[PDB]
Amino acid sequence: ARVTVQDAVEKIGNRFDLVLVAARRARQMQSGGKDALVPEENDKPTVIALREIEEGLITKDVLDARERQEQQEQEAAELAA
Amino acid sequence: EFDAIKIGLASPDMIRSWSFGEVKKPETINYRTFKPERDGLFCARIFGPVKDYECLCGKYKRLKHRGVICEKCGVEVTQTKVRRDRMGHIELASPVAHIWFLKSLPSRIGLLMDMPLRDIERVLYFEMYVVTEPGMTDLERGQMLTEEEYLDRLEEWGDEFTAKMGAEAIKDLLASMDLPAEAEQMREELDTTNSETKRKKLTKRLKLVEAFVASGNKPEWMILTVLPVLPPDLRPLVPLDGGRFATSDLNDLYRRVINRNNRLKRLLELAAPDIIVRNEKRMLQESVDALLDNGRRGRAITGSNKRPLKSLADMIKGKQGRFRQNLLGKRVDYSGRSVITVGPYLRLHQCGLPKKMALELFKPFIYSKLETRGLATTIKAAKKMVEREEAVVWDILDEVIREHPVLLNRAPTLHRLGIQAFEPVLIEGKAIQLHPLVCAAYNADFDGDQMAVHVPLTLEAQLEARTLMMSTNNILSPASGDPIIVPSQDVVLGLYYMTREKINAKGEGMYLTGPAEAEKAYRTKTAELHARVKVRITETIKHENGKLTTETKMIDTTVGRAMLWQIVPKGLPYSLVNQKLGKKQISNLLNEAYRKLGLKDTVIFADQIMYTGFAYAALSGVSVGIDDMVVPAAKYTEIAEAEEEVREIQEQFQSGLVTAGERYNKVIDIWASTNDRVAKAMMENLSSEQVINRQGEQEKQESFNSIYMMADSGARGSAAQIRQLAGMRGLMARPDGSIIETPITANFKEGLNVLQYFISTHGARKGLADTALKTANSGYLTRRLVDVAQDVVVTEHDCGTLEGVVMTPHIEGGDVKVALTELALGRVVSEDILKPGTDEVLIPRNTLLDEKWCKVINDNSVDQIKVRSVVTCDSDFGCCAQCYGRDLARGHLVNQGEAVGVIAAQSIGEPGTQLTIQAKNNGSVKLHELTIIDEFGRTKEKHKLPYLSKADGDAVAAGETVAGGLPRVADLFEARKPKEPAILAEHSGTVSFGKETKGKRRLIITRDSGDTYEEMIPKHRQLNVFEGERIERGDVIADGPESPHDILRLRGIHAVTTYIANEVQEVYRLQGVKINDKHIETIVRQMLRKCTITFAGDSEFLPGETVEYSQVKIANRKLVEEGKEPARFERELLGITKASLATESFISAASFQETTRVLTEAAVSGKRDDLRGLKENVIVGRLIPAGTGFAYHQDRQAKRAQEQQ
DNA sequence: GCCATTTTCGGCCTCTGTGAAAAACTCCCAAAGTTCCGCTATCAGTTAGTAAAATGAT
DNA sequence: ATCATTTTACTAACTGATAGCGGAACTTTGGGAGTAAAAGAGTCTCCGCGAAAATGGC
Ligand SMILES: [Mg+2]
Ligand SMILES: [Zn+2]
Ligand SMILES: [Zn+2]
Repeated sequence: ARVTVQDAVEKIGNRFDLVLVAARRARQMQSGGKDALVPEENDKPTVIALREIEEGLITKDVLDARERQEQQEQEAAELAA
Repeated sequence: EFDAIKIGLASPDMIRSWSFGEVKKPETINYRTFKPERDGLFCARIFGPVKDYECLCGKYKRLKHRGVICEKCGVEVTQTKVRRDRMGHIELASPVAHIWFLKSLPSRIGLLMDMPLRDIERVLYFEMYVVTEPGMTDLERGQMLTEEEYLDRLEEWGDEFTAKMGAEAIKDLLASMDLPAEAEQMREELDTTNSETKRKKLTKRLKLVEAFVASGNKPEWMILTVLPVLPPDLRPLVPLDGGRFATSDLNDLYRRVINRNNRLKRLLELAAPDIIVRNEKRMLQESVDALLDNGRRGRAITGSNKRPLKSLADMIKGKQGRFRQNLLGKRVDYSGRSVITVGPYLRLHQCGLPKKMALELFKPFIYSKLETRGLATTIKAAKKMVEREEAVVWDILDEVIREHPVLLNRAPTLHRLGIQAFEPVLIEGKAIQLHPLVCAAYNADFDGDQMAVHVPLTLEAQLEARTLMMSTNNILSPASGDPIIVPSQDVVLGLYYMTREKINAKGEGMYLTGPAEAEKAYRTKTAELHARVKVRITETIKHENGKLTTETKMIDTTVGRAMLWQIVPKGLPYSLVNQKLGKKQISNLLNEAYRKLGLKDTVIFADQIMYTGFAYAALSGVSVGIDDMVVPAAKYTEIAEAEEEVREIQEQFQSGLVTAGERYNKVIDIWASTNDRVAKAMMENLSSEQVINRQGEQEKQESFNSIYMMADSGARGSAAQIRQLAGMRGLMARPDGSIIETPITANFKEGLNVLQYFISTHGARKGLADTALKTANSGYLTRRLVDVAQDVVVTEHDCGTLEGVVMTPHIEGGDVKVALTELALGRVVSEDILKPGTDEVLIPRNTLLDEKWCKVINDNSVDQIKVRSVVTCDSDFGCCAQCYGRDLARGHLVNQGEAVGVIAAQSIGEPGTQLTIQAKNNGSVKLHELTIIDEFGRTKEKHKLPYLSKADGDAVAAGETVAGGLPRVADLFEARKPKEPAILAEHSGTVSFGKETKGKRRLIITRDSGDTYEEMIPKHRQLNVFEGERIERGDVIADGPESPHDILRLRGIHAVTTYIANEVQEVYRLQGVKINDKHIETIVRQMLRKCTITFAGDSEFLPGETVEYSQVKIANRKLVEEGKEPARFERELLGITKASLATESFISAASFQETTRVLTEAAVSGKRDDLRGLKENVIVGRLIPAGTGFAYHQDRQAKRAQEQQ
């Protein structure tokens, strides 16, 4: 559980960009099979994403980087087929 | 999917392309089978089947025959929803003029054909002819002929000429017009014209003609030949309970049109007499006009309710129209509403929600979790378990709402604080439990108030509620930056009572180790809450640089003050708690906690303060009694003295020494003086008491009276209400406003008689009615401000501009009204703040002025600074972060995508309901006006200089004698012209008298180049100018109220901005309302959005044309880059309504008001809506280009350009 | 440039059916509608029979 | 691993029923033409609103 989204906005800088990044991370953890990088502690995906952003593990850079990584890996795998 | 909305005229071919068939009969449904009739207003062959994947026959009744047209009926086998999209058309026997393009002033048909509206109506109303083809005749196109004259010239010339009647004549004249030829002829005429009225007339006509040529529309399309027919499901005829049918008035209007058209066709088939045919054509035109816009042409057609039928224009326009009732505001699912109670145990982010209410709201989530864990196999089983209310369902609900934010909203939502996000806590009951500290935000009291609740569904919405809309984030007022969660009532009373000081209390003089020992002494009944003790306090200061210094020292205080210090977070001085704590003191404590520690510490501190205040207000036992209202013994003596001298002056009046008016004035004066004296005596008797101290003497102590404590603490009450309770009610006013001579010499403790109560009701009713009407006035003003400022969004970070506005302390006499620190708090510096008399750059450029730099400026004693402003911003669209500054609701620099215009409008409009020469300092004297400047260099006195003891620069010692709100704000924001405006000096030169022309006077002025400029002035004007004096531009000639347009024209943007801001802030500060000036400057910038071109240049702009300033700026930049002559403009000041209605987007203008004019202008011009503002995206259901949608919209624009490459 | 007539505006929630009057018969013909009967397609229920695969015993 | 038997897969036939489609006849409904003393200008009531601005007319 968490309240007072301060640390997250300090790490990000803009509340709207933080909201977008946390939404992407929560969608990855909920709809997709991605696992949390922090102990869940019986928390919803939005709270887990916010905690990850506060810890500095998740930023826009990381998300875009690993998304491009997955596209590259999938392209290489389809080439392998 | 779509990027723009294109409007324009509809061609008959286009209308036929829309239509799926022709409606030939007025039949709607059979009276027995209740089935649609063929070729009717509800035909299934034209508009679609009434049952899904069925035909009227019933032969094709399943999905395998999808898309197959039945041979017996013709009904396509498809879904019924196509009846909401499929359109029809009626082939009119005779053309009919469109009412919007004929009677919406200015008449576009008359403007295009250069004929008056009366003549065109006379042709349309079948009264007199008009010539269409003159031929080889002296007759001219468009000239009007009476029937007799028509017969004469028909016998004269015969078939050489053609003259007609009706809309056919107008369409044969509009189609014969050559738009390029008319444009060239009118261009030539305007080139060789001199009259201003003619210039305006043909410039308007030229604008219309050029718009028609550019748009591609044809003028003859303004006369309808094919009439489109709305889908039946948008004008439904559905059965009610009991066999009754509900129908729309559009059905009646369409039936009338069809009947009259069929009658016209039958009459033309019978070779009817002409008169009957003309009557039928008039009736057809009237029916079409009533269908399009009822009541505009003449008497409104009424049905069987004796009430006018509702037309399409009424359906799309008005407060009850589609734009304002269904597009800008909607009824939503996943919502509820309940009465609100007070939860004193809740945290700031928690709200109490009923279990049943949450069960109904969160039902799909409960289904999802009931299937996920296998408790219910399918959704029907989950629905059954939810309906049966099992315990596992309650556990599932508790797990669902654990971290799911919920939205709480209270009507009216004056500002954005009226909707907030909380974490629900399930409670047993039916009433929503609300945290007390948010009540001031909600303007909510627990006397029957109801609040609505909304459930955000998607992850994005939940994170938006958690991050932006949570109550823990919204603790600063966006209007001023002051805290909004300040305690009130019981909390303030408890903190006041606990922090008071009593003389000779139990436990006085004791030495305590700290707050813990003070609490231990209090719980053991050793010492009272108000006992003076010495307490060892460990106090930590967090300095500006971050130094944390801990000092332990013994401080003289009270037990309650130490027990309250037990909850004060580390990093604050003990001087904040070492005093009696009223509302102001607690507000200061919370503000200091926010400014020095942050948000989490502030939230915890506020919760602890509320808990402690409630607990010790409960333990205080404060009660109101009849003995608490002590009426002073001097009141009766003062009343007797006043009555006696009233008798004396009445005797003086009988002697003729004074008149009736003087007697009235002095009676009112003495009654006011006696009321003041009685109030002072009562306050003195109520504020103090005599006690016995330790030594045995008598000591002076502040009174512990319950009413006095309530008033002094600021919880509830004031001096005036105590005066009414225990002193005098005072003089009251008559209904017209005059004050009655005899006042109410009785208070509420003794009780009023009948007459005094009647006089009191006289004013009470006035107050209630004034509140009722001013609420609507404030609502309308707020709506206008929002519609004029909704497009202001922070789009960039820095626009790289060197311009700015000058800021000095506001002086209205011998004392300052507002300090420079208050105005400069949160603004970005434009040019460096140099130290006075020194070239050191104390504050560099582009630095936010926070509390630290405000203290630095105050210590240095800097008088005048320059800061960036939204009005002076160089951004093409919206404003930049630096030109706006700190966002008051967050405390840091404003972020990208912030909708600052809506915040400004809400901040200005929310307090609308609350709205209705001797020197005194030592220093030198400077003349510009009279200014007195202290030795430190600050200007501390500003006074006017009518046309003196000391000269310029002479030092003056102290005491030397050198010798209604809300309407005002409405007119100020509307740029209203005063009835008797001040005559202003148009040009700089020497004044000279002239010929005193009969009626009104003329004056002349000689410029520096010798040119003589003439001025027209009325006779009754106390002139301030004299001949032989060179008056500067902007100098006042005739005294009076100043028109903002004149200030803008002759002084500039900064002057009008300062004027509007100063007047609005004076109105607000008279009532004690604190509103930041950047909001009023974000409104003023929106006012200054249009420019009239003075020099056309080579740009595609005509002289005398009002165009947007941003487009002219981009065009000038492009022309400068191309090395071509740029344009010259004169900025125009428009009111909020005219600026709102003059926007580039027509969707927002139509949604605001006057939909008919906006739609007509957009249709004739062929305007394009690019969906760049908030309202357009709200209406079309897309993300607004503000906040979390901003980046999204930005991305699309990039792709646009990249594809346009 | 100035009257003089139009035009458009007037806060946010919640409940909350309405309206009620008003004046023709008569004759002739064709088409839709109801009912009845016959033919035909389609299916559920049951049995019998024949040839072959699964399966148990040795 | 091989034989004998029950069950399985596949045809045919009869019973009984039911719904759907088409034709003949009858009643019901719906549209149309006609009516010959003479009768030969409407409503239809209201109008308990104010203030500001945008269009014609001179
Ligand atoms: Mg209330
Ligand atoms: Zn059919
Ligand atoms: Zn800027």
